[PDB]
Amino acid sequence: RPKLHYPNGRGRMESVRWVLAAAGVEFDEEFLETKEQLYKLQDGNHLLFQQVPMVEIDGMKLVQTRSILHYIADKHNLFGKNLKERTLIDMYVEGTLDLLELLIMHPFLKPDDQQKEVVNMAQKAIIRYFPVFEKILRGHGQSFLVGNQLSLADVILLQTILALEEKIPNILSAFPFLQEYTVKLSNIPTIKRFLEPGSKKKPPPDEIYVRTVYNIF
Amino acid sequence: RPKLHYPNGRGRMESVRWVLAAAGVEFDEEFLETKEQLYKLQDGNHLLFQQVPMVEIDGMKLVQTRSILHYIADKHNLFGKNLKERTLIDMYVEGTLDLLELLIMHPFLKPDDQQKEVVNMAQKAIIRYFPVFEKILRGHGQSFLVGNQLSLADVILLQTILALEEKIPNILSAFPFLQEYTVKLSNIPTIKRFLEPGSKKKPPPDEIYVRTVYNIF
Ligand SMILES: N[C@@H](CCC(=O)N[C@@H](CSCc1ccccc1I)C(=O)NCC(=O)O)C(=O)O
Ligand SMILES: N[C@@H](CCC(=O)N[C@@H](CSCc1ccccc1I)C(=O)NCC(=O)O)C(=O)O
Repeated sequence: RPKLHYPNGRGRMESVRWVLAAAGVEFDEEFLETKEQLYKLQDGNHLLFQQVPMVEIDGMKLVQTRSILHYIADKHNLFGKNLKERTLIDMYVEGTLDLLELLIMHPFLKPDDQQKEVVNMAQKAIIRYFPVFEKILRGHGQSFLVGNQLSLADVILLQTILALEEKIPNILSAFPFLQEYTVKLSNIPTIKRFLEPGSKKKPPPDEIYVRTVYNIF
Repeated sequence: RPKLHYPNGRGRMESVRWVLAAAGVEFDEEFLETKEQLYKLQDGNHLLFQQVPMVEIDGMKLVQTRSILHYIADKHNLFGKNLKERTLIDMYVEGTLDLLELLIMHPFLKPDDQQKEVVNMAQKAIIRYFPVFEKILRGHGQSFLVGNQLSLADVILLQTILALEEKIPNILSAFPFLQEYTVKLSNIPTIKRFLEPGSKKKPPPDEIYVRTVYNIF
């Protein structure tokens, strides 16, 4: 059963929770609360590069969010069925992570800038990302971005869209395909559960998480 | 023959040049010089996400540096021989790209901060990265990080180390394994050529490149 090392909050680890959950995998979490716990982790050489996320799985201690995500995907049929697919999924995912980053950085912005930022996510989403996906979907009519099966691309996208909606609730207004897609995906049982109460899905970060992260790093 | 879209300079594209070169692949380049050329590129829908790098290869227009690198690696035996390997290479690479980023951002810093920054790269390299690799190498005695064959991890690492050395010439002083490794790698013929004159290898960015990039973005 995988073990997740990270502070108790979303940050960069959330994607990993999403994927694991979606793949139907149960896992554990070991929260960081202080510099010191981080040191111990570091000290025992558990963090290849001294950072988290780190996830212990299949006897390894993987680090680097993307690397971790690829591993899981590949262990769980979330990476396509061939190079072509794999290639698409990869790109989609990277592009998406670039959008998600805005959300990740958000809480650490200066309150003043926080607002300008939301506007920016809105614009990027609307203009740079949503349209690509909307068209993809519109173009093949399937419920998945790639290969008519769930992929890592769909989870990250789903994760991101929902996160955005938390700040800009109507962000999908003009993306009817994306709206439907979201809906369905969210009805996938593992996902449906993850979205339900008592999942390891984390809440949007608060003043505390923020404080804490600062305290550990 | 691949076609590289990017300004005429290193930026994020350099890794791609390195890999292609190393893999012995010849390619072309289409330089961006103005906002306008970027617009046209964008306008014709050639940039999946409206950004570069974009590389046209095997009939696709790939975007996202990492995604691009994985594609090439996978088309050229630079991604290991199995999941285990692939997994290592992946991590190494991501960690390395995190270091390289410092170099990428450098020129756009405020001159004052530029210096503090160099010191920082030095420290990170010394403390967080070099040691991992040095030990890996020291631990198996091979000339490659993984699988006793060239991998994407070795190229990125090589690229990075050399770039650092351009600013901190003795950065490898305490990494005798890394020094040797570097030397040998640099003697790989494709690499040896890339390093020689008349390669598509780019120079460290100047006031111009800097200016230009700003002008296009
Ligand atoms: N590229 C890596 C980077 C991971 C990383 O940056 N980890 C940091 C925390 S990022 C905190 C952060 C930073 C910027 C924005 C959001 C967030 I959350 C860490 O473990 N640092 C330990 C150390 O350096 O001692 C990844 O995606 O896994
Ligand atoms: N994660 C992507 C991002 C690529 C990217 O940021 N591309 C930018 C230039 S980065 C410029 C930059 C920015 C920060 C530091 C170094 C560098 I070079 C682009 O095409 N922008 C076009 C647009 O947005 O209109 C990658 O690695 O491919």
